[PDB]
Amino acid sequence: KVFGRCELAAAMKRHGLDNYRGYSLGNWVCAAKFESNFNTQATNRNTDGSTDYGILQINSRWWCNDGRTPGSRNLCNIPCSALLSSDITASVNCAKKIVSDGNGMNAWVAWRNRCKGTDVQAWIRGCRL
Ligand SMILES: [Cl-]
Ligand SMILES: [Cl-]
Ligand code: NA
Ligand code: NA
Repeated sequence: KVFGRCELAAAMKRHGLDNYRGYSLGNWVCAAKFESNFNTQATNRNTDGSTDYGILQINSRWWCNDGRTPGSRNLCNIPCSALLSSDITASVNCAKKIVSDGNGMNAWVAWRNRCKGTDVQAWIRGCRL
């Protein structure tokens, strides 16, 4: 599923991400835009052989099991394919674990480089929330 901007904002709000660990909703929408272009089916392979999955591009070296990343942890205890569903619950629950691990949203390179320090409220402007 490719989400609309306000549709995703609403879904993320219902799943408890607005101000989760102090990150306002616009941060999460901005991160999803530049990680996946709002596409739950997005996958990208990394140089080290791991792969990133879903709307928030969660990596198989640490967070999910894809059967082909040797020596990986499955810290979210989920198959990586569950992160590609039109239902974002599994991606959101895992992202909550990631953002709580010490480095905040800096775990997402695209957030650090394209969202951090910008007017992220613009990503939810105009939405009925
Ligand atoms: Cl915001
Ligand atoms: Cl980047
Ligand atoms: Na929308
Ligand atoms: Na893994």
